[PDB]
This record gives sequence, C-alpha cells and structure tokens, in this order.
Amino acid sequence: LEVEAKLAEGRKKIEVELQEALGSLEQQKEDTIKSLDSQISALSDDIVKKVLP
Amino acid sequence: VDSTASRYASALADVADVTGTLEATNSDVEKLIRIFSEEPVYYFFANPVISIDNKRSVLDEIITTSGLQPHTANFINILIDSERINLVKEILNEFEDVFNKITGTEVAVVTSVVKLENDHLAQIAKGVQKITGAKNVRIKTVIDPSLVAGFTIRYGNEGSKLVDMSVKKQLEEIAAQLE
Amino acid sequence: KNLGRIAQIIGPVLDVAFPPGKMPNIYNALIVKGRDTAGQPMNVTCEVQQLLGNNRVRAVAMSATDGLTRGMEVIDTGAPLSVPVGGATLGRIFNVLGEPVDNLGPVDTRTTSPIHRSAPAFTQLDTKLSIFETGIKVVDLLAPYRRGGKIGLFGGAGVGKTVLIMELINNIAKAHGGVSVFGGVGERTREGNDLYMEMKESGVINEQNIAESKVALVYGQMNEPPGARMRVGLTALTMAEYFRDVNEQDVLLFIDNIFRFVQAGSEVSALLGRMPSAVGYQPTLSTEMGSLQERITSTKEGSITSIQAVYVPADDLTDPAPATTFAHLDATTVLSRGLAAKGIYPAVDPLDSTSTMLQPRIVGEEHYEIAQRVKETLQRYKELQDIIAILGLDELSEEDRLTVARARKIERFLSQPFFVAEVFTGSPGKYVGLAETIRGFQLILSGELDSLPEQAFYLVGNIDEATAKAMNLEMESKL
Amino acid sequence: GLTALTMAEYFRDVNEQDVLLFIDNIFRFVQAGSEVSALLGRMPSAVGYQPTLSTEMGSLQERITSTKEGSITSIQAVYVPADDLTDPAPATTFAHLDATTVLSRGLAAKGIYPAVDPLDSTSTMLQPRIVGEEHYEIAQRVKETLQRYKELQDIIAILGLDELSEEDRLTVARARKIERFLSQPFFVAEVFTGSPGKYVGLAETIRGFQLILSGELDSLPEQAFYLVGNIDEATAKAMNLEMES
Amino acid sequence: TIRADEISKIIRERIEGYNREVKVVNTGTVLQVGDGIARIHGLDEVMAGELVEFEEGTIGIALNLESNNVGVVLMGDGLMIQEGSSVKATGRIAQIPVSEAYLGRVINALAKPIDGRGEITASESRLIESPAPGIMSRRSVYEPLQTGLIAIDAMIPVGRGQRELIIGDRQTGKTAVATDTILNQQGQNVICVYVAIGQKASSVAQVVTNFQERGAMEYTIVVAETADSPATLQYLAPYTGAALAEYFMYRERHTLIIYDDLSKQAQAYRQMSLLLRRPPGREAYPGDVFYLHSRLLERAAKLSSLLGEGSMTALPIVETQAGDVSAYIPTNVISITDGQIFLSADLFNAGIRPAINVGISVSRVGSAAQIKAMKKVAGKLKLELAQFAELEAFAQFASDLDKATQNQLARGQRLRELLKQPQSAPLTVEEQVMTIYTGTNGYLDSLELDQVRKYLVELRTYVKTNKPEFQEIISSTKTFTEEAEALLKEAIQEQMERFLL
Amino acid sequence: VVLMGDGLMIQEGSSVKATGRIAQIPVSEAYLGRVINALAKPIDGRGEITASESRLIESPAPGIMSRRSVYE
Amino acid sequence: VFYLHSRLLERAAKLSSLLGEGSMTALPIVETQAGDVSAYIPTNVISITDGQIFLSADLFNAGIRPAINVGISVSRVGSAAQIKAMKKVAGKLKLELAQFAELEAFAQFASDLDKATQNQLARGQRLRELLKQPQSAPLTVEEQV
Amino acid sequence: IRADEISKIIRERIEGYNREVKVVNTGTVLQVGDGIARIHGLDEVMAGELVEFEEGTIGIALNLESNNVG
Amino acid sequence: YKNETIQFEQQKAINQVRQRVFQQALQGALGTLNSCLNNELHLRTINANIGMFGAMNEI
Ligand SMILES: Nc1ncnc2c1ncn2[C@@H]1O[C@H](COP(=O)(O)OP(=O)(O)OP(=O)(O)O)[C@@H](O)[C@H]1O
Ligand SMILES: [Mg+2]
Repeated sequence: LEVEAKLAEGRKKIEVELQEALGSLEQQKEDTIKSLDSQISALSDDIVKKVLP
Repeated sequence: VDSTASRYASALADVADVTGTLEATNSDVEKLIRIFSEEPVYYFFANPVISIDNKRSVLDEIITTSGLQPHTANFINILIDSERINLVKEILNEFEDVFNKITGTEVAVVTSVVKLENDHLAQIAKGVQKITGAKNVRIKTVIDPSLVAGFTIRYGNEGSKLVDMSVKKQLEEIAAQLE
Repeated sequence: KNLGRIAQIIGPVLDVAFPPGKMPNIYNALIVKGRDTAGQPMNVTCEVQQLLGNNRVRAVAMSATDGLTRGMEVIDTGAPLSVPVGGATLGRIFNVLGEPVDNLGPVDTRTTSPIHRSAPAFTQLDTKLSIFETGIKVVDLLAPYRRGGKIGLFGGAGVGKTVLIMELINNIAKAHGGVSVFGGVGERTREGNDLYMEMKESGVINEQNIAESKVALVYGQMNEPPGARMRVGLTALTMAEYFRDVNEQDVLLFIDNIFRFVQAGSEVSALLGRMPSAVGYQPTLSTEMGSLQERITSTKEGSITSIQAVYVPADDLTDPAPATTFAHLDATTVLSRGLAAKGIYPAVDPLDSTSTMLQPRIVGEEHYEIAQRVKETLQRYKELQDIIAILGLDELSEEDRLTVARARKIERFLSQPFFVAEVFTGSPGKYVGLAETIRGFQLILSGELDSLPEQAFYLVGNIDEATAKAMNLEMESKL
Repeated sequence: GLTALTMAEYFRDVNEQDVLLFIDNIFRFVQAGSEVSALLGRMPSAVGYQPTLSTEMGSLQERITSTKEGSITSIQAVYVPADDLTDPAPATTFAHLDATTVLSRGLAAKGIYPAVDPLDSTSTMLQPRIVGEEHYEIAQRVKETLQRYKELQDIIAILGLDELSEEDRLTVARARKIERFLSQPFFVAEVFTGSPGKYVGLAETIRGFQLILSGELDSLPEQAFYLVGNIDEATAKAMNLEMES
Repeated sequence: TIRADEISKIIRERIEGYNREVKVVNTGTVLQVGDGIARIHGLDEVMAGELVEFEEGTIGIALNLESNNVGVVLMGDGLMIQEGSSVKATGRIAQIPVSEAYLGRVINALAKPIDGRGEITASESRLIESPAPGIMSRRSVYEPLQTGLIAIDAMIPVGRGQRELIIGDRQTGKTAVATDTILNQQGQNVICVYVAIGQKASSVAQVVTNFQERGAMEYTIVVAETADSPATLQYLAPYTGAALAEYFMYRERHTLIIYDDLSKQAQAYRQMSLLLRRPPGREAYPGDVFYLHSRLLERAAKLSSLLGEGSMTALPIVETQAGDVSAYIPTNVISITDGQIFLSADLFNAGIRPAINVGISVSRVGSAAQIKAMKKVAGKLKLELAQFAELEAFAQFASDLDKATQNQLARGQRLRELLKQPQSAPLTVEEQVMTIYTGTNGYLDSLELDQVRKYLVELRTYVKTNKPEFQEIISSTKTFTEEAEALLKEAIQEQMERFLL
Repeated sequence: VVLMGDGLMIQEGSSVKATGRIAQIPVSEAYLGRVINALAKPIDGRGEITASESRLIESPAPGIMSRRSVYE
Repeated sequence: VFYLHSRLLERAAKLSSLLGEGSMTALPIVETQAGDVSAYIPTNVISITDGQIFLSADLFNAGIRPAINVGISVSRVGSAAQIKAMKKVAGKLKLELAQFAELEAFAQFASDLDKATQNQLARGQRLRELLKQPQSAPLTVEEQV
Repeated sequence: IRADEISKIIRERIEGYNREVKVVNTGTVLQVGDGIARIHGLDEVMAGELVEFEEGTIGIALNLESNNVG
Repeated sequence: YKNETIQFEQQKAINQVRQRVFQQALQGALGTLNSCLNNELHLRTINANIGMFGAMNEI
C-alpha cells in the first residue's frame, strides 16, 4: 500500500515535471518563432537565388 | 485502345493508306467533324426514330456539297447501315490518333504563358522526335496563365508522358524542405 | 454553384449529368429543383453514390421521385448532408435531412455539420475502459456497459423496452451532464408517434419549455425511400457527435433498430446495381457498418455510447447482418418476456444478458465475484424450479432451501422503480449507484438478510430501502 | 500437373517402365484453372467453376492411362471443399478414378487415423475374380456390419445403447471393434504420436478381420484394437490393458 | 526544443544541394472513380503493379493495363479524386519503404505513421508482393517460439518459421492469445509484427496501449487498418505487414507476424471483387480467395543457412461462425497453415481462459519445436489429458468412481487448472517446465481446486527467489536434468510446507 | 412504359402521347357495393359510378404528428 | 419491394383529433411457402406490419378452426385495442392458455399428475374449445365476453 | 465491343458498300477459343449444318447470329 | 517516458518552424518570380528547362 501509494504520488510528480517541461518548451518555441526573424526574411531570399538557374 | 469507335476509325485509315489518299482522306475527315458538331445535325443522324431511307437521301445531299472522298462517303454510309452512327463523334476523334500512327508523326503539346518563337519549338520538336523515336513531330501549342515562366510538353501514345519545368520547381522545393 | 440536369430517373435512383469542369465528388448532396402536383416548386434532396464517368453521377433520392423529369435543374450543394446540430435540436423530431417533422416550426440553428465524416483518429481515442453507470441494478451488476461502447437490446414489444430506453435517456441527463439522441431507423410511424408521446408524458421531452429536453429524436420512416433509411443512422450520429465534440458531454445514441439500417443499405446497393454478397447482403456490408460504428467512440473530450436495438433474422446469429453487427457490440441486454409476466421491471434477463466488460481486470475483483455469484445463484434456482414442484421446498436440502430463497430475494432486488414510470404507477423512482448495487447483493448472498420477507426487496432502489420496506411491512402486519 | 504428367508419360513411353505419379493436390489444378477462367471472361458454369471443367479435368486425366508399353499408377490426393463431395471439382474427378479413398472428418475428430470412411470409399478391384473369394467375402461382411451400425446410429444418438436388441447390440459391439481395427499407426506419423508405424501385409489384414467378425475376439476390450498393426498386436495389447491394474 | 533560431539555417539547408533533375514522367487522366477502383486514360508506359499517384496524394496500384485505359486499385478512399485530374507514374512497383525505424511505431496500410509521432526514416524498400522463398531456400523448423501460454507451449507447440492458425468464434480470446505471444518475446531477438485488419479502432488502441505499458513496443510494429477504413486498405494491409517482417527475415532476425483476422481480409477482398463484378464463387467469395491467403502465408518460412536462417512465424487469426470450421474461409486457411489452435467458445463461457481446445488443436511441427526439458516434461502432460478426456466421459454414467478412475479424474481437474492463465501474464520457459512437472506428478492432488492457481504462483515466486539454480539449468542445458529435477523438489517440499500455514 | 393492358395492337413507330396527369381514380361515396377493377371502373356490370372528386393513387401517408395512438 | 409494401402499408393508421379521428385498418394477407416465415416477402411484410396472426395447416386439419396459432401470433398494440370489458376477461384467458401450451407434453400423461396440474390440462382443453368457430359465424363482443 | 468488327470486315464493307452481294458460300474465322469458332460470313448455312475448317475439322453451326456464326 | 515526450516535442516544434519558415521563403520567391524578367529571365529558364529535359532524354 504505502510503497504503492508513494509510487503513485511519484508518478503524479513525474507528470507535473513532464507537464511543466512541455509548457516551457512551447514557450521557448514561441519565442524562437518570434526570434530569428532575419533568417525568415533572408531565409525567404534564400530559396530565390537557388530555386531557378 | 480497342473499342468499337476505335475499331471503325482504324478501318477508315487503312483503306486510305492502301489507296494513297491519306492526305486527301484526312482533310475530308476533318471536314466531317465540323459537320457533326452541330447538335441539330448530329441528332438527326443519331436517333433511331427517323427513317433510315430519309437519312440516306439527306446524307447524299450533304456529301455532294461537302465534296467528300469516295471511300469517306462510303464509310458514313457503312456506319448508317450498321447502326453505329450514335458513336460517330468518338469514331472521328479516334481517326486522328490512328492517322498520326500511320504517317509516323507524333503530336506534342507544349504549354506556356507566353507565345514562343519557332526556333525554341524546332529544338523541342527535334527533341521530342529523338526521344519519341518519331519519323516526324507535329507540335500543338496552348496558352496558360497559371504556370510561371516555363512550360510542359506532353507526348507519347496518349498525352501520357509529360516533362515539365515551371511551377514544378516551386512544388519540388516545397516538398524538399519537409523531408 | 454547379448546375446539372437529371439524365434519368429509375425508381429511387437518379442519374445527374454535370458540365465537364464543375463536378461533385461522392456523398455530396444534390438538390433537385422539382415541381409539385399543383405545380409549386418542391425540391428532392439526393446523395451521390457513384461517379459513372462521362461527367455523370448516380444519386439516390432521400424523398420520392414521383414527378421528377429528365432535364430538371439539380443544384450541387458542394457538401454532404448538413444537419442542424446544437441546443436547438433537442426535443425536435427530425427528418433524414434535418428538417423538423414535429410541426413546431424551423430549428433556429446556425450550426450544421455534415454527416459523412471520418472516424476520430487513432491519436484522439481514449483507452481507459470505463463502466457506464446507468443506475439500473440489473445493468450495473450483470451486464455492464462501456462508456463509449455499443449495446444490443434483444427485446420485442410488451417487455417495456421503451420505458427502459427512457430511463436511460433520463438517467444520463440527471447523473451525468450529458444528453441522448434517439435515431429511429426505418421506424413505423405508429410507434414513432407512440414513443414521441411517451416522452412527453414521462417528461423526457419537455413540451412546455423545449430545449430543456434531454432527447433529440431523429426519425426515418418505413415509407421513406431506401436511401433515406440508411442515412438516419448517420444523422442521429452526427447530432450525437456534436454533443461529444463541442459540448463535451456523455451521450447516448440509440439507433432503433440496427437491423433495419443494414437492410436499407442492402436495398440501396441492389437499386444501384451492385452484385449481391453472401446471403443477399450488400458487398459493402462490413464497411458501411464500420463506417457507422467507428464514429461511436469515446475521445478525450466526451463519449457517445450507443444502445442499439438488434433484430436477429430467422433466429440466426450467423446471418451476415447479425454477425456483422455483433462484432461491434460490447454488451448485450436481453429483455425477457418471461420477466414481464412475473412483473419484474425492467425485464432484463440476467442470465442471457452478457458483457465483454464484466471481467475482473475491468470492473474490479469485488464487483466480479458478486456478479458471478448472483448468476450462479440465479442459475441454480432456474434449474431447481422443476425439482421444487416435484419435491417441494421442504424436501430440498438445507443448502437448497437457501439458494432458492436467496435467488427469490435476488430476483426481487433486481427489479426497480423508475423515474419515467411515476406517472403510470405512482411510486417514486430510484436512481441507484453502482456501489449501492454491489453492496446490496453482498448482504443478500452473505445471508445477513435471510430473515426479511420477499416483498421487501420488490421495487425498491437501495439495499437500505428494502430493509426499511421490510420493517414497515412488519409494523403494518402487526397493526 | 501437365508438366509432371508429361515427364511421367515419357518414362512409360520411352523407357518402357512402370511409373508412379503422385499429385498433391489435383483440386488445386482445377482451382487454378477456375481462377484463370474468370480473367479469360468465360461465363462461370457452376459456383465459380470454369465452364470447361470436365474437359480440363478430362484432358489431364486421360493421359495417365497405362498402355501396352508401360504403366502409370497415379495416386492423387483430391481436396474436397467444405467437406462437400457434391462440389463440382470433387464430383467431376470421381468418374476418372479406379479407386477412391474418401477420408472423413468425423473419423479424424475421434482420432481414427487414417480417417478413411470405409463405407464411402469404393474400388473397382473389390470383385471376387480379382481379389479371390476369401478377401471378397470378408470385405463385404465387414462393410455389411459397418453399414448396419451406421443405420443404428440415429436411434442410438438419442436413446443410447441400452434399447437396442441383442442382435443389434452384438453388431454394434462388433462394428465398434471393427472401426478401431481399421485405424493404423503410420511410419510417417511417428513424428506426431511417437508410436512406431506398422506395415500390415494383406494376408495379415484379412486374417485379422475374419477373427473380429467370427467373434473369437469378443471378450477383448475395444481399445485393444486401436492403433495396432496385426491382429496379434491387438491381442498382445489387450492383455496389457487387463494386466495393468 | 529550441527550433526557431536554427530555422534560418535549416530552411537554407533544404534549398541547399537540391538537384532539380528533370526526367520524363508518365501521367494520366482520371476517367472515372468508382467502387474503390479508378480508371485512368493515359500512362502508356506504366508497368503492371506500379504505383500511380493521384493529385490528391492518394496512391493506387495499377493492375488492369487495358488497351486504352488503365485500371487502378485505389489504395484509400477515392472520395477526393476528381474526374479529369492527372495521375503520375512513379516507376516504383508496389513498394513499402522499410527500415529499422519502424519498430515501436503504429502504422497504416501504406506504411505512413498514424500514431502522430512524426515521420519514419527508411533507406530501403521491400516490395509489397514479393516471391516466397523457394523449395531450396527453406530448412526445417527446429527452434521454439515460446508463447508463454502453457497449453500452447506444452501441447500445441509453435516453432519458429511455422504458420500456426488461431481459429475460433468471436470473443473467445483470440486477440489475447496472439497478444500474449507478442508480450512474451521480450528477451528473444524476435521482431513481432501485428497486423490489425478490419478491427475496431478503439480495440486496436487498447492493444497498442498495452504494448507500451508492458514495454513490448520496442520490438513491435502495429500495422493497423480499422473497420472504418476502405476495403482496399484492409485487403492490402497484411501484405504491408508481411513486407515489414521480411526486412528482418532476410537480415537474419527472427520475426512474428499476427494477422488479426484473416477473416476480415477475405471479406474486404470479397467486397473489392464483387464491386468489380467478378464472378463470385462459394459463399460469394471469389476464386482468388485461396490464392489471396496463400500468397500471404507462404512468405512465412524458416530460411536456410545459406540465407542466414531468418524466419517468420505467422499466427493468422480466423473467426468462425458457431464453430463452423467447414466454412469456406477457415477450410482454406487450415489447408494452408501448418497446424491450428482451436479456441472453443464453450470453454471460454465456462471460465476456462485461455480457452484452448486441446483435443482439436494440431501442430504439424509439434516436437522438433520444443526444448528438451519441455519434450520430457510435456510428454507426461500430453497423455494425462488424453486419459482425462475419456474419464470425464461416462464419469456420471459409472458414477461410483473407483480410485483407479477417480484419482485419475481428480488428477485431471488439477491438470486443467495448470492450463489456466491470466491474460497478458506470459510464463517463462522454466516456469512452464516447472509448472507442468508439478501437476503431472500428483503434487497438487491434495490442494483444493480454488487453491491450485494461488499455490503455483507462490511456488514460482519461491523458486525465482530462493532457488535460482533451477533457472540456470533449464536456460543453459535446456534439458530436464536430474540435478534440476531434484532442485525443484526441495523447493516444492519447502514451498508446500510454507503454504499450509 | 409498363402497359395497363395487352400491347398486342401497338405498332412499332406509332406515336404515344403523355397525358400530363399521374394515376388518379375517381372516388366517391357511390362505390359502396361495387366490384371495381384497379382503375376504379366497375366490372360488376351495373353501370357508371357517380364520382366528383379525384384521389391520387400514390398519396403520401399521414405524418408522425397527424396521427394518434390506437385506442379503439 | 420493401419500399413498395411499406409505402402502401404506412398509409393506413389512426388519425388525430384535428383530422377527424378517422382510421384505416389494414389487414394484409401474405401466404408463406411451406411455413417459411423467413422468405423475402414475409420477412418484409412482418417488419412493416404491427401484429401477425399466424395460421397453420397443422392446426387446421387437427380441427382447431380458425387455425390461429396463438402462441406465435403477436400484436404490438395489445390491450390498448381491447375494450375495458374484454381486457378483464382476456387477461385470465391468456394466462390459462399459456399454461396449457407449457403442458401439451403432459397431456398423454395426465393420469399420473396431481390435481393442480391435472386441472390445468383439463381447463385448457375446454379453453381451446371456446376458440373454435364455424365459418362466417362471427360472435358479437358480448358473446365473446 | 462486339464480334464481327475486326476492321478487315469493316474495310471490306466500305469498299463494297455500293453493291449487292451474298457471302453465303464461304465464311472467315473471326475468333477461335476453346472448342468454339466465331465465323464471319456464311449467310447460307442452316442451323445445325456441318461447316468444315481449312485445316480439316468439322464444326456445327449452332448460333446463327446476325453478325457471325457460333 | 515523460522525457521522451519532450524529445518528440523538440522535434515537432523544430519541424514546424523549418516548414513555416520555408513556406515564407517560398512566398517571397514566388513574388520575385512574378516580377523577374518576363521574356528575359523567363526565356532563360525555359531554355534551361528544355536543356535539362534534353539531357534527361539522352541518359
Ligand atoms: N487469458 C485470459 N484471461 C482473462 N481474460 C481474458 C483472457 N483472454 C482474453 N480475455 C478477455 O476476454 C475478452 C475477449 O478476449 P479477446 O478480445 O482477446 O477475444 P477475441 O477472440 O479477440 O474476440 P474479438 O473477436 O472480439 O476480438 C477480452 O476482454 C479479453 O481481455
Ligand atoms: Mg480481437
């Protein structure tokens, strides 16, 4: 029981850790999407010079 | 393809080929296609209800004004006797594909936004020929707003085999990145 | 924006010829601008079932094709059948098409959903096997239901199927927050009228203030053409999977009756000219059934749970229609004629009802043991009935004086007062938990309630009520 | 089938030998022919079978006959679909064969192996001028017992044994012993059961059957007969069941 | 998970090093789309069996190269394929991209992941229809494939490379038996593949969830088509599952393939072929129905040592209606598959899970399959059940059971208890050998029938914990040694004494 | 076209004219006691029925809301 | 065919008070071939129709005229249709008849049975005799009561 | 889509359309497969007449269709 | 297992960014092409394409 209940609580703690990590990653991804805009612009220009002959 | 419409058209070409009227017969067959476009004219020949005897008399008058080839006038008379006038349109279209085969010409159809000079076409028509294996190449042109600045040629037995570059590079790039 | 002309009308099957560019794909609805007998326009809705080539589709009419003329304009609607879904749909009898057939005017709904939809994806399903708690003592104990699973009622009429159906409709609204959707596939109009007026008497459909009701009724009649009886299974399904996807409820979808849906499909396939499959059923029978049954599933949001009536043709469980249907079913509930003669309501046969879900790993060890014991005790009593007449209750051994007595008490305990039947019988119904059911059959099978009379267990909800009823009976008897 | 047949036929014709032509399974040959026929567009005559079923079957079968230069002895297994001997493929094949050996499933459920249904199997050679008068008068008298037993089964299935008369009961006891005696362990089947197979010469088989019919072995139990080679084996086996205790 | 800062380098990479090669490609125009089968005008250089790709992304296999058009098996719903739109000849001929990266991914009929976990990377392609190994390139089945169910591994033993049919009525434990076999392959280097044809989507999800929970999705690919999905994909899904299995077969891995059911492939082929108006045969199933499964099941083979001794063990699952095994489909698959496993519904309703009808189940490769400990131990077992089929017969007829019959009948009930197991708790080979041995000798005769299953669980746990020398003998020597036999008994005496108090 | 009679007299090529109406029968109280055929024309040999209203043959059934439970 | 019969059968049912409470009772007659109630037309017409009155020639030669096989015959409307007077009388009758159909096997062996069982067989046979009627002798409701 | 349109036959027909002719003497083989020939011509055969092929085979004209002869 | 979730996440996000970014670049390219030399550069590309086709044919 006691070990089992402890394990269940540990599983909940792991879920909290995992739930939080995903949220942090999502926030980071949003910032990146906001960030490195020049790549976007220049990145856009990117294909253009090589797409055609 | 081997369907009844195709079967009849092939016969018509074979008799022309024997008698060396391939140019002469082809003009008449093109002339027929203008005739049978009209909904009213086609309907009169096609429907079962109008008497067959009346159909021949009208057909004979049509032949005289048209001045069709002696076999070509027969060929329509044969269709009428043997009830297959309901599929004349398929037969006429089918003949053009057969007629190219006999000569050894191949159609290609080449697509651009912008009309192009013969010199580019000459290279393409020579290029399709070697790649085709053709005796001769006959070129068909069409104008399209949608591509970019290139074009696509279609050739083969059908218009099956299409090799293009205009839009396709953009599409390829779109696919390429996702990889 | 696409206009076509009917090329031919052969029975309920239309062929529509479209211009070469603009062209409907399969399952799009077509609207046929027709005229009536007196000459006013009335329009027949179709559904494209084949693409015949040469820019020509083969549609199946959802209404009658008497009076349609070759060459009349057919407006391609560009989508499959859009059906009104939402709060507005509750308490309204609906056609196949989503038109109200109950005479209360237009459904003032701005939301419509197509009926041909893919199933919920493999990512989106919910794995956790949950028992659906109906609040009926027989069903929660002996034939438990999946939440998001399919149920088969093997009942006729006169066994109180409709009251049982209504209790479920009523209970889900009260215990849970969900709704129910009844889809009458090819239902007789007389029993479509009787059911609709039974819902108003039982307060399941609130006539005075409607859309406070608990049911959205969808009726496909028998005199509808055979393409209209297939798609009422999907109209009810689409309206039920609005409450799953948007309102996030726990829905009950009742398809009455599942056979009929299979039959109708077979008729349209035959009308369409397909070569018939084994036993004369359509060749697409495994797929048309699965295209329906796979939308009845429990996602992460909510869950729809279909309790669908099953007819077994020629009493053959190996007929393709029953066989195909049975694979999908998860629990079967057999409504017994013999229990309605005894007077036990609901007349769910506890020995012939089965469930995929009554496994110890699914319902827990304690629930399983009791259910198994109850069936055994009930089973022994059935065997002993011939013996008791011959030897009498005294002549039986002391164990079998008991398992006869306990079986009688158990039989009475299974019967329960319903909310819907309050009008008819006057005694108040009792919603009974799954725990109060399990705790109740322990006290009968452990023998701690051997002293109580048998008519203290009859038409009581909780185990405590039987004891309370028993005490009151003793006091009355003493008086 | 034709390729195999062609090679067999050449040996008989040119090497002038005697050839065995085992085929597994000629039903498949008909079934392949049936599959291709649908592609060919020929209308299907019965079930899905090709219209030229008798002819296709006939052409392959006719070539197999033994001539004055050599001989083909073909033993060919024929699948019977859904245990239905009235299917067109199995039914057409019957005309060609000189001896059919119809194996049963009901005998394989009981475990009598080989599961040869002894009443449905027929041979042309079972005639007194071919097999002699001794073999023939037994093989009838075996089949008369089994046939009688078969008739009895409808009655016994419901009432059971007890009702039968004493004549019927005696035949039933004999029939049961006879069915078991027919069962035989095989040399090939050692990898299944482990019991070594037994080659039973024809003379031994005739002798054993006479004893069972005669009754000298009426006192022995039935499982003394199950899966033994000779009748001597049954007797030796019978003692062990009785001795063991 | 920082993506955005490298995208300006990543986006450039995609454009970088792109050849843009132009080659002639065959294309065709869609004439009509109907009944899962498209007709395409054009394509004068498609090969039979070549994948032709439509505008919508739907993939079709070209099969009827008629003189004027091409018939195309639309792999997928043709619902968005609009008439007149173009097709492209790929030049590839009916291929599944296949690699190691499949393992642990749920997959579609066309081998595109449906588990929502991103793409799957394959260098190499195996054809969907590819020749079975010949008559030379096989060898005889001799390894065991331990299912972990006692009734199978003792009495209907499944070797590696064997086709072994799992046949029975609906809801008789067929999926569980197949699933149990997959669960039990954890130690071994076996790459189990699970093909779910026509089954409930919810049901497939539970199986997939179970594998992840039990950690068996490290070595499994789950090819799931489902009941909703179109007949063509269900028809073609096993061939996809088989194709994946081969990649490991010819790379010297060992493989298990589970086609669940092959009943529902046969109805999806009947749906496909009746819609094509092909003349039906018996039970309206076409004449190609035998050649349908036989192409699939002959690909499962123990390969010879010249090819590396790969194998593919096939467990196809067939549903029968009311236990009719004279039906056209189950009689077709019994004649293919090397031996079958009858799950009878009479035993399943009586609580005899796993409901293996032992009398009725054959394995052709019966005992060259077993290990030496098993062949010795389970030799006793096979006989006792044979006694006990006949002693349960006329048990109530004689009805005053002498102890010659009665103790053999009391032994028998206990023997049946050993065969009982809980779902998805497969046993190790040593446990099975140990368990079979205990039952055969009469050790459990004293115990109450409801005490047998609780005892043995204690005895196995006792033996793993107190006496691990027994596992080392059976795992290394693979023979029921005299040292091993004695070593078990001491635990049995020790364990039995402990159980009493 | 499904003939409501023997088609023996019809000659191929002879014209047929669509009536414009769809399968009515004259219906009245004056039918009570008359043996009539499928087109509601009397065959008992008693003469014309007095009828003033026409009923369609294919009339739609009463709806769900227009009925009542059977109680008589 | 299902649509054709259903279209015709659906037309006749009881109208509401706003339409005048007119009714239309359809009594279709379908003749089954060799008692195959599972053929294609009687399977269609049964599912359309509310009740069924099965007539069996094995009762018709046995003397039970009209040969209504009441065990099989079913009525969906049921006791809504009967008058109040009929409901009380019929209810007792159905139960007694049900008991007799359970004890048809005992009728050969009625001597070796107790009085309760014997009376039920005895009553049941009389009850069966009530049901019999000559052709075109329809009983009024009072006579049925 | 139907037999007797082999495009020898149609061309033979076109050439002789302005004609009258009876082919009743000899008939040309259109198809042969598996025991059965489809014969073009033979407008003088009678139902059941033996017809002899060029190789030397005797066949029976059962179907006298309007295009060809079974 | 929760960490494996993040591993996958880091991949999905990455891919999305890569794609969206590429998509834009595509947009810009399209725009420029729509403005790049109609008969001059258009013609040049046509010729190139043609050349490529020819090369392919030879192979
Ligand atoms: N060995 C077992 N012990 C306990 N329960 C089991 C066992 N095997 C199966 N079950 C349970 O029995 C039920 C039916 O089993 P399962 O789904 O495996 O059968 P099936 O033959 O696959 O039927 P279906 O045709 O529905 O797929 C399931 O709930 C399953 O988990
Ligand atoms: Mg399963």
